[PDB]
Amino acid sequence: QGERLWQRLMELGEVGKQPSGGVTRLSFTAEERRAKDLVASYMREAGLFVYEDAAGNLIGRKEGTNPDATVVLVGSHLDSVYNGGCFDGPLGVLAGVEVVQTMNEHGVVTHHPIEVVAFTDEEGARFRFGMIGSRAMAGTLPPEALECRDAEGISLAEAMKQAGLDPDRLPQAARKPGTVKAYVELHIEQGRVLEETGLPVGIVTGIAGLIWVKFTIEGKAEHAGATPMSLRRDPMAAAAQIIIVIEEEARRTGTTVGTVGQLHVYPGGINVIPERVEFVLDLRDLKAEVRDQVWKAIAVRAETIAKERNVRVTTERLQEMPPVLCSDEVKRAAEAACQKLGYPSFWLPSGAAHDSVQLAPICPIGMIFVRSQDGVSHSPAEWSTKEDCAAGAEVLYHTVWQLAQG
Amino acid sequence: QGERLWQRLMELGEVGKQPSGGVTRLSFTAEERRAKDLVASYMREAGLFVYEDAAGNLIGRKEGTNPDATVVLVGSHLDSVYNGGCFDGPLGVLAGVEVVQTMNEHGVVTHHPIEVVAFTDEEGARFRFGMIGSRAMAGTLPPEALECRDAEGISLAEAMKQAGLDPDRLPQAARKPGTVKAYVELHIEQGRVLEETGLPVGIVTGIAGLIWVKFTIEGKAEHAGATPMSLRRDPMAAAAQIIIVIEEEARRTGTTVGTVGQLHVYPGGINVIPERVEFVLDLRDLKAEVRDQVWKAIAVRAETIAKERNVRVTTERLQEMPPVLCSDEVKRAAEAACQKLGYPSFWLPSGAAHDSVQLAPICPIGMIFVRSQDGVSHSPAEWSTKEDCAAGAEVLYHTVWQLAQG
Ligand SMILES: C[As](C)(=O)[O-]
Ligand SMILES: [Co+2]
Ligand SMILES: [Co+2]
Repeated sequence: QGERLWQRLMELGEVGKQPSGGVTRLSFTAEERRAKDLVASYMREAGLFVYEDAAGNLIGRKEGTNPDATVVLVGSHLDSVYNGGCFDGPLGVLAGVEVVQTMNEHGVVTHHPIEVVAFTDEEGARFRFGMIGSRAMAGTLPPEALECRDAEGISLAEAMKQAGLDPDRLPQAARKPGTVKAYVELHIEQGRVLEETGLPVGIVTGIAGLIWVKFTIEGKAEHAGATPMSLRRDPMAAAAQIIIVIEEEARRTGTTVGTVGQLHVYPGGINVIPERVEFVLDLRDLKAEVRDQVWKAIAVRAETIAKERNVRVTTERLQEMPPVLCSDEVKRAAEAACQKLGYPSFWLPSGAAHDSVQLAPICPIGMIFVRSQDGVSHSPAEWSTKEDCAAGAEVLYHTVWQLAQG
Repeated sequence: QGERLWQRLMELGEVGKQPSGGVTRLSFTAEERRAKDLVASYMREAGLFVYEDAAGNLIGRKEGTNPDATVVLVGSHLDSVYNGGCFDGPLGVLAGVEVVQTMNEHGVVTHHPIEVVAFTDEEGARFRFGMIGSRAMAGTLPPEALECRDAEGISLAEAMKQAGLDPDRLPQAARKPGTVKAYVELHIEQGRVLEETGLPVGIVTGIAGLIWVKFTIEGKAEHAGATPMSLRRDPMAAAAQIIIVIEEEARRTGTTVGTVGQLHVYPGGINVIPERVEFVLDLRDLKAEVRDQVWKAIAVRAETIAKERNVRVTTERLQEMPPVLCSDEVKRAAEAACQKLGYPSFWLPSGAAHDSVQLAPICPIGMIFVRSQDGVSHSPAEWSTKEDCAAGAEVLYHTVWQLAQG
């Protein structure tokens, strides 16, 4: 049941496998190269036409009955984070291949052509800049990104150069709007929503909007013994209260996620009230108006907490990504796909960002989620079951088939 | 009186004066010598018998009317930390000298002899070991610290031989529980309590008792975007609430202070709900029982929160120290000193230990604090006003006077 797909996942999982069992494949390395060629051999087996674009993106084309028809794109990525799993990335790609090759084996024809794409560098690990391949196909790679360097200090442009890739030709990788019918990506959930409901497959409603705000809280460093409670300007105590406000305000909507996952304290002694505490709100929600409305509540409540406790709080916005709603054509297709196959229709937002987010400016997008065991992602523990991947490939298949009809 | 004290503080404040801004006066060095010879010189001018003990403490005796009577001790320290102010230490030693000399110049004799003392190495900067002098006199100088080594690697013992002080003749510095009637020290507050009250002076009640307890809070590391508020098990959020609780409970008594001044998050990512948080609670009160009561109250609420949030909290006592009170005899004396001069008496704990702690076994002890500008200390920003200093010294005068009566 979903053998070929599972066998390919296990096999690809060997490429850059660590002693941990996890994987590490950075862009523009021999390992991702080995991976790209391995996936490419699966693309040939499926009867696809194989090429790489100007951004290093790997593509398999299956012609439709109208060579001039607009393209249905299915992909995901091959690169990983450092000690990553072997499902985040390849599921989408390998299921993509699985979908077309099934079609060719059973002599199934489609009006539109279907391209399976493995995008260059979604996770962003090597140059700390993410989603290089998909921005490129979308035509929104900033030249600021070419100047990013890795640990060994080689720049993206330099890496690209070494790889045979003239950064000058990067615009050639772009697809113009209206050459693409749509884009669909099968991905593991990366959370426990689906495992908690007890279902293998969900439909993505969209990719949540995001904000990173850095909180800097300034007080007065002072010896603990010397400083009565009534006199203090304790910014760690201030931080603790704000972190609670964050939780209260994210819980309130039923829809939002809010997290403080990093927090530095200055100076950092056991017996010293801190001078400064810095931390970063990670705050997301599918409706931007809700996200910001949530942020306003945190801001207003923080402002008073500041004045009450005689400390200074400045915030800075580090990153903003607007939400991307999934399209009705893709969603309606995945729903039909499930009903046909006897799966319940389960809707859910994608908290994390994906290559799909970078394709919205140029075509309608959509996504399908596969149950994630214990929600684990980006580590060796990452696991989706063979049958669950099977479930997701059937749906993908029937979602792609629909979209590629006239 | 007032002016003579000030001129001396400055004269002395030049002795280890660093282009850095502060004072570096480490024990058994050329800079210490220059500083004792200097104060020794003021002492000789005061009309005192002057000597150094076998630990290098500097004594100026004003003979009492009963030469056999018990000795009233009056001191502080001449040495410093690396980039220190010129009031921490001197103020006491120079104010003490001011007292006796003012007495001599006026017609003043007291039943008990008075000795001004300058303790060698209270800050402990040279050897990781502090209160060498005061311990030596109290009889509690461990033979293990003869082994303690310099940054240049010289051993305490070798530094004393160098200064021509026989380490074997150390026990001779000691004095009986009988030998000494009382000990008083005038010190800068080293805190803002007097500043915010509006007062130049105050009477130290003791040092608080102290516990350090490590909390380790464990939940589940998961994707911050993909995990809904209603599924996560967030150790930071939990920790934040324990930290608030710490504050709520130290505030409740009026007398307790509780401090979190370091906080480690694991793994550390802006988009990762943490797996673990670790922080250390510094908790202090003058009455042990009353702090012990605050720890129970914290610990229980912590447990209650652990259970509610489904996370794991493990507490761990790192260190425990008892309070040490200042004796009523000295306290009554300072009390009387303030009433005589028209100063309201104001009580406060000292944040730090001083030479007087090391004196508690052998006699009644007490201290007087003077207002510190902005609480700042142990740096060159360290400042006390001429007026404030005079005020302290005048209070010290009549304190010493009352304690020297038969
Ligand atoms: C790039 As992500 C794992 O924060 O959506
Ligand atoms: Co991914
Ligand atoms: Co001192």
